[PDB]
Order: sequence, then structure tokens, then C-alpha cells
Amino acid sequence: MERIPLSTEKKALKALRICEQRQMTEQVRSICKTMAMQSLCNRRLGSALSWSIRAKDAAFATLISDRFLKEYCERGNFTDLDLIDNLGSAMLLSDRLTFLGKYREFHRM
Amino acid sequence: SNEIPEPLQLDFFDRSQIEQVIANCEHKNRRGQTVCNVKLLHRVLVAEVNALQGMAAIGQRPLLMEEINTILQYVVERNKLLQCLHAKRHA
Amino acid sequence: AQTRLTLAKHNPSTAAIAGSSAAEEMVALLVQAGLFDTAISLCQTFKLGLTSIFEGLACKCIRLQQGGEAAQAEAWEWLAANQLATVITTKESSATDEAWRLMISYLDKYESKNTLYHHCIINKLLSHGVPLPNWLINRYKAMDAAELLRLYLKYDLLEEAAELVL
Amino acid sequence: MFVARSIAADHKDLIHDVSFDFHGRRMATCSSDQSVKVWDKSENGNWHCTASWKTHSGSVWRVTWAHPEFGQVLASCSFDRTAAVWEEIVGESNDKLRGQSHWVKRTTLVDSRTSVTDVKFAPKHMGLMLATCSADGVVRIYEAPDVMNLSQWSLQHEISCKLSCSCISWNPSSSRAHSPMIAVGSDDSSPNIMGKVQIYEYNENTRKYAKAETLMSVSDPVHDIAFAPNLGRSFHILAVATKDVRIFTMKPLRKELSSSGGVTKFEIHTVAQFDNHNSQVWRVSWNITGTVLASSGDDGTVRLWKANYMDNWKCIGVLKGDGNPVGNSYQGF
Amino acid sequence: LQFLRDTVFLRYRTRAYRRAAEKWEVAEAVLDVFYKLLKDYEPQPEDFVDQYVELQGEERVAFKPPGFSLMHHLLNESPMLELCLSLMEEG
Repeated sequence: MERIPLSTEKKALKALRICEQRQMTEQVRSICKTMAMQSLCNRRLGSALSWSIRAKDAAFATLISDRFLKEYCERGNFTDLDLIDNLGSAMLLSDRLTFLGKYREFHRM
Repeated sequence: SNEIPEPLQLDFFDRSQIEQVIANCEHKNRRGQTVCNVKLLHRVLVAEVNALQGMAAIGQRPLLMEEINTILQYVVERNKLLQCLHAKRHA
Repeated sequence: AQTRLTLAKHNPSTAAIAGSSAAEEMVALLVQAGLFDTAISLCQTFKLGLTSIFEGLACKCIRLQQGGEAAQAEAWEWLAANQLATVITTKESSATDEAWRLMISYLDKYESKNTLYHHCIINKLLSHGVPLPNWLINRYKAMDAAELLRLYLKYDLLEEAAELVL
Repeated sequence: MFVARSIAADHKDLIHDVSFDFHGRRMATCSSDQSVKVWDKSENGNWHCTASWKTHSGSVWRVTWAHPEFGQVLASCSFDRTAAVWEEIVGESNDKLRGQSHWVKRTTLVDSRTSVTDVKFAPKHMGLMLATCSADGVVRIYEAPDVMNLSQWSLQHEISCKLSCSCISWNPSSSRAHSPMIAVGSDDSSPNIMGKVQIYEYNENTRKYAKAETLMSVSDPVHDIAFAPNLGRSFHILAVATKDVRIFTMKPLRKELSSSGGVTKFEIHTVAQFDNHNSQVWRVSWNITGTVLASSGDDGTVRLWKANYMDNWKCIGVLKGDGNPVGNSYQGF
Repeated sequence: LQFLRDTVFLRYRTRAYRRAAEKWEVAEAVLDVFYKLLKDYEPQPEDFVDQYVELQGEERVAFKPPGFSLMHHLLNESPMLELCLSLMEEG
């Protein structure tokens, strides 16, 4: 299953369930990073945040943070501050992610 | 001397897992709580929470230290209430 | 004044010593404590040389290469304070790779005067007796050729110089 | 029952090799027409010509593919004393599947002056590296630290295995305390040269790639080597296709400290030494699971073996290139 | 250990000195180094078995630790403990 793609729903759900039951997250993170890069190719938000939460990565998180910062610099301001505020504001993932969240809330502050 | 403990904390790991590790490491000697050497248990827990590595988790060191201190205070309160409950029941 | 403040925050008992000491002594104390960035800033402010900081960094790198996971876990606390925000791959939790990237970033952001720091690091590594890393060997082979043969006579390396001149 | 014909493809000159993506669907060819063609086999049962474009001017030979999870790149080998990597860049976003896609040259593999042997990829574990080799005995390892810049190739390892390396196989780690292994089969064009197989390990005490063990048995010019897929075991299996059918097994003995410093005590046992081809073999390939072995020859004969129960390989499929395939034996499932 | 037990501990009592404080100083040194060695070394079951290791092509066995034989001789009958009791009686 590490060579064929996975575009289904229930199949991948059962696969992830049996993986988290057997306690093995190597290929889980390998597929999660691919899903995260596929979402970043279309510039997603909520799905990318959910994939980053499920993967507990770092390089892809820094990449999407830099992409969001570049988008904010190009647009002048930020308007999608509520699209990435559904999974956070408590679980400290990383320093740069916490800083991005605190800036997104400082906006409304 | 019955001090009310605090509920489960630390949203990173699992308090049940920490309790299971403590019960597997330290056995039961003369108290109900599975504990032997407090300093040795603290050092073992510090080594366990430090061996998790972490690239961008450098800022979580004070949080981990305060969590270890909270668990230590909880164990201290448990021992302080057990040493009073056992004596009261014996009397 | 800010260096004395940092020294007092590290240990509040040597205030008079930090006030009466010199810039070289302050740089040596910062290197021994684990503040390579602050030591480099002190040296660049006082218009000196980063030879002591580079020797300390080479000693720390040798310690990291010679020690097990315990050395990595003990030196991570001092290595993370040197701004390790490089653009590398994922799952890179190795103190050796972190120190390598730190040295690369230092060399890219502050070039040497006349490659004297390179000879200093080479001598520091030869004093311990650890072979040079492959990336640094390739970089030095691409950037020079003669000074390596001239410095090999200190450690008496015959076959290496033979294949080099060949 | 198979719709077999006598003609295929569209290359008029001598077609060299082909390749297919790990996810399927996408394929690529390399011939003597100095133009590579990429095909897309659809679900309807037909594979039309998706693209065709020039790449090299000196007879392109090999062709490698990578997984889309780390970047869809294509590294091909040629006889023009150089090699480059092609990429597939798409535009727009994701409104109607994928928009306009095109082949581009993001970077060109440097450090290529002689005949390039193999420049395939390497297992991840500690990072996705690229192994560049030639016909001189020097193997370079490049890494891509910048995920947004595919042209960066930092050189962090340069090993000199001497002789003239031809084939290079990798063996990943089975756990967190295992090191990757590298097998190198040379081809000095002289069977009188004793020693053609070299083993390299990732020593944690030196952080390099020193010579773990050697083998003075195989002296003939090695043509291809293939390791068995790791299944969480300590021993390993190797298939060496040179002039006959050779399959060896490497068993560990002392893989700890003190007793094994810079070298490892590994015993190599010849578990299969067959020669039913009455000629020579070219390349050898393993199945995706580790149960089927495929190889051909210079006389126009393809031999495919399968596993049994005693770690033995027997000829199951025999095909004649110039003639017609004889025999019929399909066990099934 | 044997050199310090026989050639030193079982020879300084027979040899003469310039003053009486020399024997007390050497006894202090011996007792201090013995206490430090006993604090540094801990009994483990992995050191009691004969482990096979390849040393220059020879498979040599693992020798017994010195502290094991020391405490075994102390539990049985030790001239070191005899002299310790003698100096205790003297004190």
C-alpha cells in the first residue's frame, strides 16, 4: 500500500484505524505529509491544519507557515484568521505555529 | 492531614500511561501508592521526558518542568494523605 | 554592560569580576557557558578575532561526534540557543547535523579573513585525531589544495598526501 | 488468451529501456532516436502517446522514476558523458483536475565526465539521498535541504571504492538502531581481477561509509546485483547476475561493539549456483514483495523464477525473443 | 586489588616508618579508596556470566569482576577484615 495511491474514504479510514491500533505511524505520517503537500498545492487551510495535527510534522508546518506569511505580506492584511483557529489555541504544536496563532488572535485583540 | 489532590493534567502525553509506568517501575512497600525513592522516580521521569528529542519543541522545556513539578506535588499530597489515613484507620 | 548583566543572570556572584575583566575574558566566559552568538557579537563589536569562539565550537562538535545520545541530549539545550532555523529536511533531530548546519550558516553569513579559521579548525581536529567530515573535505578540495598538504606534515599523514598529490 | 502481437511501440531505431511509475498509469521510454516518450495507460485498456520530447544527444540508456510523495522527477542515463533530471510542472490550481502540465529541466546532474553507470535514488530513513556513480570508482551522495529549490545538491559524502564500479544496490534499516548497507559490483572488463563485490556500512562511530566486508570469490565482471526486501530480519539475500545464476545469503554473527569495531563479521553462503542458461545474464530484478526473480540474456531468452519453500529458485517462465514461447503451465490462486 | 591487599596492606604492618602517623594515613587512604570503589561498583547478574567476545580473532570469556571476589572473600574469611578488626581493637 506504499506504492498505490489512496483516493477512497472508508478504505483509508479502516487502514488508519488498524494502523493506530497496531501502533505504527511511519507510513501513516508518510501518507499524511503527501496529503498535506497535495492540500498546499491548492492552498488549503482547514484540511492542511488537520493533516498537520494528525502527522505531528515540522518541516511541512514551517513551509505552510512561511506560505501563509508570504500570502499575508502580498495581500497586506489577513482575512482567513478563523479558518485555521478550529484546531489550536491550546495545544502548543511548535514555537512558530504558536506565534502565528497569537498574531491571528492579536488581530481581533 | 487529608489533602485533596488534583485531576489528570498534561494534554501532551497520557496521565494513565504515566501512572502505569510508575506502577511498573515502583512496587508497593509500606504505602498504598506505588512509590519507593522519590528522587530516583523524579530522575527517571525527567530522563524519560527528555529522551523524546524535539526540534521545534525547545520552548516546551519550562512547560515540561512545571508538569513534572505538578506530578511531584500530586505524589507528595497523595503520600501526605495516605500517611494520615493509615494512622487514623489503625487507631 | 549587557555582557556583565548576562553573566550576573547566569551566576550572581561575579559582578566585580565581570566588571574588571576584559573583552577576551568575557568572550572566553561566554564560550565556556554556551553563548557562541553573543561571543561572536562581542568580538565583532570589539574588532577582534573569532578564533576562540571557533575553537570552542570545534571542541563542542568533537564532543558531539565522540559522545553517544547522552552527549546529544546534554548539548541540545546549548545548541538550540544558536538560532537553528535552517531550511533542511524533516525528522532532523541530530545534534551532529544541527552543529554542521550551524557551522555552514556561520561560514555563509561571516566569511573568514584569509581562511585562518579553517587552519585553526583543522589543527583542533588533528589534535583530537578525528578524520575530517566528507562535506568539509570536498569543500576544501574545491577551494584549495596546497595548504592541506602543508598542514598534513604536522600529523604525518603519508598515504593521504600521496593520493592527494597523485 | 493474451493479445500478443509481433510489433510494439513507435521507436524506429534500437529501443533501449522503459520505466513505469510506482503508482502505475504513467510510463516512459528511452531509445536511440534521441527522444523519450511518456505514455499514460488509461482505465479503458489503451495506452496512447501522452508526450514525446528530446532529452539527450548521445543514446539515452537507463531511466528511473520516483514516488510522487517526494517529487515527480525523472533521472535517465546516457552515453554522452553527461546526465540530467527532468521534472513535470503543472499550472493553475485544482478546478478541473490538473491544468496544463509540461516537462522542464530544473537542474542538471554535474560531476559527470565519463560513462555514467547508475544514478537512481536511495531509501529515506535518514533522508532521501541521491547516489551519483560513474566508471571510475567514485560514489557521491547528494541531498536536497531546500524543499522549494530542486536545483540544490549539497555534497556531503564522496566515497572511493576503487576499481570500476558498475552496479550499486541499497539495503535500508529495519529499526532505529540499524544502518543502511550498500553493495557495489564492479566491472573492470577482466575476469582475472580477484575481488569485485564491496560492502559499505554507515558506521555511527565515524559518521561516514567505510568498507565493512569484502568478497574475493566472485572475480568475473559483475553485471547486476539486487538485494532482497527487508522483512524485519537480520540476515539478507543477494542475487548477483554476471554470467550465471548466483544467489547468496549473508548471515550476521557479531553485530555489536568490542567484537565488531569498524567491520562486521558476516558469513556469505552460496545458496543457489545454477547455470541452466548456457550463456550469460544481463540484468536481474526482484518482485515488489520478494518472491519473483526476472532476468534475460544476450541470446534472446528470458527466464523468470519463483519462490518455493526451501529458498530455492527454479525456472517457471521461459520466453524466446527471436522464436516463439513454448510450454504452458499456469498454477493460479 | 591483590597488590594493594598483599604487597601493601599485608606489608606496611610489617615494615617500619619514621612516625606512627604514616600507618594511620595509609589506612585512611586505603579505606577511602575502598569505600569509593564500593560506592561506584554495584553487583549485577550480567557480570557474573562468561560472555563470549571476539578479541583479535580469539573468543575470550568474560572474567569475574573484582568486587564480586572481594565481597565473597569478605563473607568467607578475609585477612583484610582480620586486619580491620585488629585495628578496631587497637582503636
